Amino acid sequence: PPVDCVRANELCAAESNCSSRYRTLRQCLAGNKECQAALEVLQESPLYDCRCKRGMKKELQCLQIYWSIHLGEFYEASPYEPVSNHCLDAAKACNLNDNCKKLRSSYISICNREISPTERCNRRKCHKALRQFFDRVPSEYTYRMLFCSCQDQACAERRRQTILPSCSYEDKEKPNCLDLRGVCRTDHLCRSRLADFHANCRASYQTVTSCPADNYQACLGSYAGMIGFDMTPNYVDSSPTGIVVSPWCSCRGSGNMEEECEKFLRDFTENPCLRNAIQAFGNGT
Amino acid sequence: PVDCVRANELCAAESNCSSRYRTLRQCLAGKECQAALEVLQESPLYDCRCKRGMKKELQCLQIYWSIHLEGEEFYEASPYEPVSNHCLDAAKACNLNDNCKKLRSSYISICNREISPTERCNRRKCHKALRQFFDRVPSEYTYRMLFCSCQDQACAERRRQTILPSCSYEDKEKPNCLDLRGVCRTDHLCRSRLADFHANCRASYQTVTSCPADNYQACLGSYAGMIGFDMTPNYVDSSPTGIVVSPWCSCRGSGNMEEECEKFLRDFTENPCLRNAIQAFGNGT
Amino acid sequence: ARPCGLRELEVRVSELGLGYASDETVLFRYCAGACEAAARVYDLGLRRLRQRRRLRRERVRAQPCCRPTAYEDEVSFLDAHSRYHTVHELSARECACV
Amino acid sequence: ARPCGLRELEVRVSELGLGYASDETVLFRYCAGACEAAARVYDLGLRRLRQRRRLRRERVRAQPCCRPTAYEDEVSFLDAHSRYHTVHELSARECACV
Repeated sequence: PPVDCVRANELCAAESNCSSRYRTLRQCLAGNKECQAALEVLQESPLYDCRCKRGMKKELQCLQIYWSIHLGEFYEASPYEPVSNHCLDAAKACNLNDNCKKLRSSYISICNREISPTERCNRRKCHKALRQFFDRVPSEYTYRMLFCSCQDQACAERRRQTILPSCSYEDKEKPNCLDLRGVCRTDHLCRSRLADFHANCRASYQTVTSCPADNYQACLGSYAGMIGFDMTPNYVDSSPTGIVVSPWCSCRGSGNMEEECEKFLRDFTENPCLRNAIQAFGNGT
Repeated sequence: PVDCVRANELCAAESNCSSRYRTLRQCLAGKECQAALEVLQESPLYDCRCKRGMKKELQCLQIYWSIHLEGEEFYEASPYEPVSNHCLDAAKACNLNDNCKKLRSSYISICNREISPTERCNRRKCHKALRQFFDRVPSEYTYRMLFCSCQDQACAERRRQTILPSCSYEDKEKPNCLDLRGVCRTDHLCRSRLADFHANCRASYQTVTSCPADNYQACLGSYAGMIGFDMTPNYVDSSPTGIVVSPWCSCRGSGNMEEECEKFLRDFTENPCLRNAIQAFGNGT
Repeated sequence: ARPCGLRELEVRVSELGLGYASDETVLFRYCAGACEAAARVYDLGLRRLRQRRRLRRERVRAQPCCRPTAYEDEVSFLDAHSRYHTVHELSARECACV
Repeated sequence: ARPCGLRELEVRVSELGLGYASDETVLFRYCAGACEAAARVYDLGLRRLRQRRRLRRERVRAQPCCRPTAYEDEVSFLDAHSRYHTVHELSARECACV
């Protein structure tokens, strides 16, 4: 079994030549003759082709290692890639399960707590608790809440409120999407979750579902994996069937890169893969 | 002045003394010994004494008797430093005081618990709890129970029962008083308590009370201080006024000691000092 | 008769009379049942003294009670006006007869 | 109204109805008084569900109880037939509202 990045780094750090070659490559990539020689040595090490896993121990460290030696732009490869009111029903199933009820209430109470009149909540703490809910409660509970189908506005508003968007999603400023992307790519976790969403929800013109390998589950997981970061996506409104999800951003102020900004945003707003995966989940496919 | 436990610490620290005391301890029991004894009998260790209810009382007494060895006196010197019915009333005062109530109940419950049809109680444990009562409850409570005055048999029977004699006093065999004395003198505590009783309760023909220095309190304390040992004394019966106390022994089988045995027993049974002290306590003046 | 212990009931939070206009459900746990242990000597004494009017005319409990020894940390729900609420110690977690 | 706590009473052991023929006295301590704390949401919930006949018609305590949290270890006495007795946990030692 190939080794993950945390372990590969232990092995490299224990031998002075590898460690020095690694330090050199890291320095080269944070920007010749030595750089090329450093790359060549590391290609024979287990750092080359090392990967990470969602819910692993030291996920962040793994990702820091992965990106420190990654050679690179619109779509980055994922570090995780190996080589009747239905929303009310969903909330009931969650509250009747001890683990779901606890972790649900925990993010609700953290995200709903006002810090001051100019601070709706502790956003960082809120995001962290949302990550805990999606990582530690099975998807049979969490996806049923996030992706439930709706026929009226009260159901759709309940769905829109799942992540408590007033704290976790909305902000005083709505940045430009490419600026937000920029901010997301400076954080190791967000960057990786974005790249994993790009890999699993990228629309295909070849498959019946428009999803890669017709794999709805992997797309839904990667979508949910972005909740709790800079690029947290949500239902933009409480329309029942006219579902639009997006990060908290717009293509205003794009200038020369309006085309690229819009292309970026469309992977959320106008993506037949994501659309179809969300709809199939709610319908019982 | 300095007690025997402290006197021994000061000896154990000094070169010549500690050496002589290690010699004496190895001799006991066990010319070079006679020399060690003499030096220690001329050191200040020979003047050390003990106190009732002190910390490490037994150690103190072991030290004292290791150097206070001409032999087999009738009266040994004390190692201790000199200083409706009324019985129901005394039980009430004791049960309304938290500390007395606790320590009373503690001996009663231990002394009253049958072990088997052949063992009335754990006598050792009973005795120990009786000592705790007399040592850790003030005499204002304990003496009022032990020395209360009576006018009828119900009062006298309650007084007789204070120490729960069925367990602590009575036994299948009634030994000869000199044999009992012999056994008592092999135990450091009993031996010392008996010597203290002899020093404070021995009748005098020179004083108005017949007690030494007319000191009723010192006699009563020393009397009560023998409860919980081999020589435990008690009211021999439930006569209201005709008070007679004795250890559990007789002068049968004395032979040529009938004179010595009877003299020993009279210090309890026919002692105007002890008689007067017990009667004056109960009278309240 | 079932002895003192934890019971479970599915309830609509709006049924509870606590001011929450919500159609959400919670698992409400509570303590119920008979305390079946032998009568304490304390209680027998206290019942006798009470009957004899030796007490100073006061509320006295001379019998054990089935009551929670611990409570649920928190439960949350969304109401009809799209407001979230968190309630602390709504349900029992453990029971005992005291 | 005095709140939940320890009360004291001198009693003759023969008044207690526990079979001890003795003129000794004991300090009998017990728990009495009102539990005055604000009502729990648990109890308010439970009271409503009980009124609404939702609790399976069982015995439920929907109010705190003033009861002992600890008992006296032992107390002893001698009876009229010259026999000693020791009683365990006859008095309360500490009280709480639960």
